[PDB]
Amino acid sequence: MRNQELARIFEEIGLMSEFLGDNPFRVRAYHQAARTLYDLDTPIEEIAEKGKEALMELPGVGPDLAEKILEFLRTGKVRKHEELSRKVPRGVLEVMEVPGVGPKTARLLYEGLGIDSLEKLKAALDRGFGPKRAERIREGLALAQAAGKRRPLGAVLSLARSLLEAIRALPGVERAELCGSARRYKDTVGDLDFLVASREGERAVEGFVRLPQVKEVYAKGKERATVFLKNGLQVDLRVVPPESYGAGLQYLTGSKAHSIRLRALAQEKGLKLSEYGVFRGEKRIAGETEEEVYAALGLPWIPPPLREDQGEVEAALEGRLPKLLELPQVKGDLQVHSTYSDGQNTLEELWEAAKTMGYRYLAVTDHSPAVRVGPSPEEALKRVGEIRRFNETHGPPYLLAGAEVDIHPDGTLDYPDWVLRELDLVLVSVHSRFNLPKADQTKRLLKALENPFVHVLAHPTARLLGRRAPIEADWEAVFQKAKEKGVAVEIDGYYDRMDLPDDLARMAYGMGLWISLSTDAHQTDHLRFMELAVGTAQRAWIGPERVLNTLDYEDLLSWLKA
DNA sequence: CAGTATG
DNA sequence: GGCCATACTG
Ligand SMILES: Nc1nc2c(ncn2[C@H]2CC[C@@H](COP(=O)(O)OP(=O)(O)OP(=O)(O)O)O2)c(=O)[nH]1
Ligand SMILES: [Cl-]
Ligand SMILES: [Cl-]
Ligand SMILES: [Cl-]
Ligand SMILES: [Cl-]
Ligand SMILES: [Mg+2]
Ligand SMILES: [Zn+2]
Repeated sequence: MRNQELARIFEEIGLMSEFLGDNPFRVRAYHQAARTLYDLDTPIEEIAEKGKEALMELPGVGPDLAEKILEFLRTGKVRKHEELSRKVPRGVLEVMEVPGVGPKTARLLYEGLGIDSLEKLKAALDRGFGPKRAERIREGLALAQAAGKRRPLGAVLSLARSLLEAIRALPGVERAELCGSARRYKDTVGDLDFLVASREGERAVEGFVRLPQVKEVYAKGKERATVFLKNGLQVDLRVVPPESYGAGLQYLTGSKAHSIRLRALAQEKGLKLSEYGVFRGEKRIAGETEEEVYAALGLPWIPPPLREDQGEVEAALEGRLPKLLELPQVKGDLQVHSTYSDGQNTLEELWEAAKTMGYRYLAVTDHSPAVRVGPSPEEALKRVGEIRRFNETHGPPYLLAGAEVDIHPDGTLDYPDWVLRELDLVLVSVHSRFNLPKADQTKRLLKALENPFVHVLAHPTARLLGRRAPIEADWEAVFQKAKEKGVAVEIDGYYDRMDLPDDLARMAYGMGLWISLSTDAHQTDHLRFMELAVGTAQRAWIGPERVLNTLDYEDLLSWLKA
């Protein structure tokens, strides 16, 4: 998947050019070029070899750039990127890539204290600015390393589907699933753990490695193999035989924590659970399929997302396995963005998208101004009017007229009451001073929670993955205040951010609280990231009950007043 | 070969 | 650290 390879090269030029001080319109132009190119689904292979006017249908794309997608896909390299690299060390680049730093600051620092690489930094670090801004940099350095090479799930997912077809449709591959971290729907992944049911695996493994998505081979076999892709990632393979495919799936999905409560049950029940089967003596009492095993250990098939050793095993033993949301059930997205703000879409495009998707509704929750220091209280009203007066010049689904409203530090909101009144949906989510002590930052959220027009609490922790640690608050008390005001909480399925995450999502929902689900979609493709959130719901043990997205337009609306 | 790391 | 099968070091 070399759409990364390109979007990579864009953002690079951006960062150097920005650093060097050239035109800021070209500059953002690249950043946005990469940001769609990274999150496309279909491949550039094609439209590259399909003329240019179809290539510019992609948002952010144009001529000046177009002639670079030439330079690249057509002719290989990128002349400007070279010329920039010539003037700007990779040393220094890694300095911008440091969260907190970034071009300007990076320049500042370089002309300030000749800082030109990471070690250069780390030293200086150990000795305008501010002593927070500086310790903010440290914090970044950390997450940088601390996160380190683990990727977010959706940043690869369609690529792990990409493979699975490829793997299934090899010769000598009867069945095959993606397992491990990805099948468990954990927010972050380290590697793709695959399984393959095969008698003859030395045509499996042998031709596994021979796939066009491989850079380097690291390990071969006849029952297994490791690979390090062109993109960076590691995908393993295991090859249990057909009679065992079920235990195969179990072992290769784990988790370690979960698979250990399991094997223990086999022990204390006179049995032996492996990656091959479950046994009494040499007789395999299960393996053929995965339920057929779980049933063999006296349990009701547990869902990957629950496989953590956090309750699932215990609850299985009473039939008390909870009822979970399913992608089927979701009747709408509850945060997307249009061209009234950072979104890239007209409303038609957004509509048509929700239709094919098969939603009953959709909120077009653009941003209040407390973000790009658009829309104005007035342009808010007009927007609402355009929407409402758009709504009835079209069928269903129904575009709710909504807004992601910033919280002010005091806890006041970023539009006024007077506006809020006219909205269908009211999101609220911080984008500002993320680091105040837990319980003063807790005031803030409660102080936000005081307004009664407030519907959802959007991407609550502000967590940007590998870029910003969650924010710090007494959630205990927050969701408390949100239960007792009829206020919902968001799972934001966008891959780079997943507020609410698994462990907070569970807590809340099982505090009595409702839940909003969304993709924060800024381009049409981003809608796909729904099940990402549903997946993450399921892991927080959540049923369709008390999920605003599982209501129907009307009902929801009804709820929206009460 | 056992002893240890590893998925 | 509670598991059970394997591949690598020695
Ligand atoms: N029985 C047993 N199985 C294990 C052990 N360690 C790992 N496994 C299984 C469970 C998960 C599976 C896949 O390997 P990974 O750890 O790479 O995958 P993951 O656990 O989902 O997370 P990630 O892919 O991000 O690492 O290997 C162990 O000590 N015993
Ligand atoms: Cl985690
Ligand atoms: Cl339904
Ligand atoms: Cl007011
Ligand atoms: Cl009113
Ligand atoms: Mg692994
Ligand atoms: Zn947002």
